Amino acid sequence: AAAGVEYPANRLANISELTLNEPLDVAYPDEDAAGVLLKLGTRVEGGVGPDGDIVGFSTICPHKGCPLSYSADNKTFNCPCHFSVFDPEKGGQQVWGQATQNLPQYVLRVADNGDIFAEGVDELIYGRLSNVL
Amino acid sequence: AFKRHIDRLPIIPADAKKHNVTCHFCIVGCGYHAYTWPINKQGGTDPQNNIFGVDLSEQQQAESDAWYSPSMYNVVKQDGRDVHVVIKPDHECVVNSGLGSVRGARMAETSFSEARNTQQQRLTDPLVWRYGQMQPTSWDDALDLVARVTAKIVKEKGEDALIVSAFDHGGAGGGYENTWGTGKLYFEAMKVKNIRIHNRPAYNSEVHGTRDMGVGELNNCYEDAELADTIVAVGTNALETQTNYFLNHWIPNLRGESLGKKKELMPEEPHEAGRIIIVDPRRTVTVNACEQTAGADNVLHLAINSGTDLALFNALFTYIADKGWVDRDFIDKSTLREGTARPPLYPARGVSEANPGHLSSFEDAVEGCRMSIEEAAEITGLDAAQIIKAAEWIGMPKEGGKRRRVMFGYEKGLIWGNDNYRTNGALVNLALATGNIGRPGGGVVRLGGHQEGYVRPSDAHVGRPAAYVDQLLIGGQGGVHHIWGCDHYKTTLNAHEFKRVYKKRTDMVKDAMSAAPYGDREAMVNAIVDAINQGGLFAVNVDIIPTKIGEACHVILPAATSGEMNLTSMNGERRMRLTERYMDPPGQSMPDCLIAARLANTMERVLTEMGDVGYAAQFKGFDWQTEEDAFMDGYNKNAHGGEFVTYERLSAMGTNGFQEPATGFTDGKIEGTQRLYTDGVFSTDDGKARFMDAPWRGLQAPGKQQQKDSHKYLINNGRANVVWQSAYLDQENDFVMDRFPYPFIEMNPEDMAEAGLKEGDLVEIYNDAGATQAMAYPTPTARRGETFMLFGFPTGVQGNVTSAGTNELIIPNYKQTWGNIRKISDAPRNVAHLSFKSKEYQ
Ligand SMILES: Nc1nc2c(c(=O)[nH]1)N[C@H]1C(S)=C(S)[C@@H](COP(=O)(O)OP(=O)(O)OC[C@H]3O[C@@H](n4cnc5c(=O)[nH]c(N)nc54)[C@H](O)[C@@H]3O)O[C@H]1N2
Ligand SMILES: Nc1nc2c(c(=O)[nH]1)N[C@H]1C(S)=C(S)[C@@H](COP(=O)(O)OP(=O)(O)OC[C@H]3O[C@@H](n4cnc5c(=O)[nH]c(N)nc54)[C@H](O)[C@@H]3O)O[C@H]1N2
Ligand code: F3S
Ligand code: FES
Ligand SMILES: [Mo+4]
Ligand SMILES: [O]
Repeated sequence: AAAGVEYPANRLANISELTLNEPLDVAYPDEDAAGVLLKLGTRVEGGVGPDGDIVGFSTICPHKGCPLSYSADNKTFNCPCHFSVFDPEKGGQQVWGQATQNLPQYVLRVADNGDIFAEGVDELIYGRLSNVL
Repeated sequence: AFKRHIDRLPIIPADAKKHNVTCHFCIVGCGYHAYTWPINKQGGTDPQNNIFGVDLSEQQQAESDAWYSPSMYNVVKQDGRDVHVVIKPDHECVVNSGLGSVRGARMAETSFSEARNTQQQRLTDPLVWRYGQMQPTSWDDALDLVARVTAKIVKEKGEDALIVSAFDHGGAGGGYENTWGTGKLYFEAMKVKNIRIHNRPAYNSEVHGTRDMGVGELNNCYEDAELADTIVAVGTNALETQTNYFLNHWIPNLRGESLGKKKELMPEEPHEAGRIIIVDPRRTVTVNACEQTAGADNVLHLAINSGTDLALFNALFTYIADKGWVDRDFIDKSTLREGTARPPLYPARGVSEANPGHLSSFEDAVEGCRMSIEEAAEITGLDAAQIIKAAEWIGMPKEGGKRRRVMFGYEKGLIWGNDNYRTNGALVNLALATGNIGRPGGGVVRLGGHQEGYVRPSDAHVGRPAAYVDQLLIGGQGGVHHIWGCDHYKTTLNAHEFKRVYKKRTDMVKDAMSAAPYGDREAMVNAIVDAINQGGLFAVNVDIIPTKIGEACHVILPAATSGEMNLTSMNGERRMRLTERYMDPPGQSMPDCLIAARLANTMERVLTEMGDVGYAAQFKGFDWQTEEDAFMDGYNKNAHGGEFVTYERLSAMGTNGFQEPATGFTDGKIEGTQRLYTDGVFSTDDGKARFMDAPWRGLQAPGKQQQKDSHKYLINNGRANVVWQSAYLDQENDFVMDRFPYPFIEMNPEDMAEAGLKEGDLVEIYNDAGATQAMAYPTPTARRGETFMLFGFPTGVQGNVTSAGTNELIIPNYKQTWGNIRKISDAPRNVAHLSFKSKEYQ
């Protein structure tokens, strides 16, 4: 009956679990949709926490669904299949690549105890025709 | 970053109507299907309620066929009714194997949708300049005006007063139906000489050199790139510009995935994973991807000095010939053995402007081209060792003495590069010498631009060299201009001067039209003609959007593009497919072939009314009601093997189509030709290929050496992966324009520091030809002194700083451009959200 997708508000981690510039594996909006939380050390688009620097992304390439690797030196996600590069410091913008989407980014919220919740996604996740299956 | 916030898509139902679609865009011609179904219906996640027969309530795995991105979904009109459409890549098509580039995969979202508000810039109605501005009207009105002015000018001044600019290519905005209709109008009904093509300012071939040598430029198959020992990729950025050919055919070679197939097809010789030579002054993402796939030891990037390919190729040919690393049997049996005399003005000039190079035997070409390694190292800037290594990777026999198989592919770095005729011939010399034409793993081919879809009446009347149309226009000649599917304001050479004059001449006619009464049509036509006589120009644009040159035009006629019509074209291995119509043209838009027919009908009517019944009768033979009629009058009757091909037969072959030329039809299958020249009989009167005696003579085009000597930077230019052409569609695509609101100019970061520039700064590029703007993009891989600006782009046109310089056959030498750079503005706020990171995968 509902006009929009109903996203669940799922706890992913606590801010205390994150180290600067090291992705933490998560899954949202369900266990079959891999992604990461990443603390970048600088305030950025979609970034939450005291420093506005914590972001969440799908890490499945929106072109053909290959898992992305993170380059800590460049702070980029990188696709070994067809050479795509995504910039988590700029909303997941595809720097160069084959996808017609920038990287699906989580709408995050930090509770008073430091718990990080995801409550939406801003693009269609690879391999599902509805973000909430 | 741009995000669509589309959280879910309608599911294609199991009974959706399926249509075969070739990609609208590049040469590769990837196969797709368009699935349509009624607006008030939809599929479900259960296997029986969707086209894939799979359970879509579960996450799909990598490379699933049972998914599509939002850019592949839209709602469009089909037979007057809104339908859902999905346009998704064909897993079974051998070209792409289910891959869709960043361009093809947005066909649906760049389609016209009134329901979803995509591409609302699309033209819907004829427009005429009257009452002070552009105004919409009927076809009958607009066509009548075009024909009356055209007919009067041609009757009073000759057909030479009609100037034409038109596509000659395939895919969307071209194709066999559309090239035939425009060709029949201008070359059968008329004998227009002052015609130019979409990408070059005269009616020439891009590759006269290879053609005159007897080697048609599309001679191999894509499988050849999988089978070669060495790929030699000259002036191509194939990952960005021939994407799915590179990914689906070259990459498997370099990775060693094709080794099994190589050993199966060619068991009597050794095979290792492919090596690749890349001849490009710039280190591109293509170079990077090759290194990452094959390893750096199997990639030779020859980062030549801009415009020095000919010196390289001649040194390669010399070295390979001197070592005897040549296919002696091929040379003796299939190439010209005749002695020939060099022309009197050789080596600086050919026999005439028609013939810039000297066609000869192997032996004579070697002696004529002869260049030492050391001399070529000096000219090209390469190390002697690099040139020797390349010669070995091309010519050196494999273990057991077996001939090394090499596919030579080239594109616009050569074609729009220095001394097109000689450079092209010098590369073909390598392929001919090594017997790498007409055999597996070989070829010397264009990698291509658009698809191909040319069939036209004879162009013998245009001459060789043909007229330099832009120079006629700039010099105040011609009276009427018909423009079909091209936008010189964004993509011609010497574009700044072109725009200045074009505006002034069209303004003369605008000012006359505004002051004359339209409802007295004869008075309007007379006022137009009077302004033409004073040096004005009446201009008609046929297009799908409001173009930049269209801002200067007096009449705009709306076209329908691929998918809104049936269309046929072939790809870079001559694979001919039918794109089946899946939607309606916007508004009153019409296929180009039918616009040409309606214009011919109007000309016949108008000329009859004027009393010139004999000229009128030349415009018969345009009774077409649908594009298939143009297919049948053109391709079916004129192409080699044409009689075997029909829409119905093409449709049955699907997205795999067949390879041209057709040789028969049996058991519901058009039979085709996998490779050309497999019998060693070439496209010349005696069946032998010619070599070319093509000596280095520096920067050939006028003014180039002086432009280089008098300006600080190389302004290299070309494509970006994400942008299609002059961004005619992309300018209303937020995904594209959010990435690059301005064209980038790649700059070395030290060059940037020296010039006081930061990332995102808006800069002016300027020289003797003109000035333009671009956004500085720090590019660590750029060489000092060498920049690369995105071409064709509406928010800063690179062509403004290209000189008028061409070769003798009027080929535009865009790639050899130098200029100065100065800041216009600190980085605008509208680029604050951009990533300026490296485009190279890590
Ligand atoms: N400096 C420099 N300049 C270059 C080049 C370069 O390397 N450097 N490259 C050159 C090359 S290779 C090319 S191909 C040219 C491209 O130059 P153009 O052909 O001028 O550029 P496009 O953007 O391909 O223009 C296509 C036009 O056709 C319209 N169109 C699309 N489909 C249809 C259709 O079905 N019917 C009609 N009637 N119109 C339609 C589009 O809206 C657009 O206005 O640029 C050339 N210019
Ligand atoms: N993404 C995308 N792909 C497209 C198109 C597009 O608009 N967008 N357009 C299509 C069209 S119409 C065409 S014509 C093709 C163009 O395909 P390409 O020719 O592959 O593309 P370009 O970017 O024009 O130029 C290729 C390379 O030539 C190099 N180059 C510059 N000067 C020289 C020189 O003197 N010698 C050598 N050897 N190389 C030189 C440049 O550094 C550049 O990397 O791409 C087609 N594919
Ligand atoms: S998707 Fe289209 S743009 Fe070229 S690489 Fe394939 S034909
Ligand atoms: S699957 Fe990531 S670039 Fe194609
Ligand atoms: Mo082109
Ligand atoms: O092209």
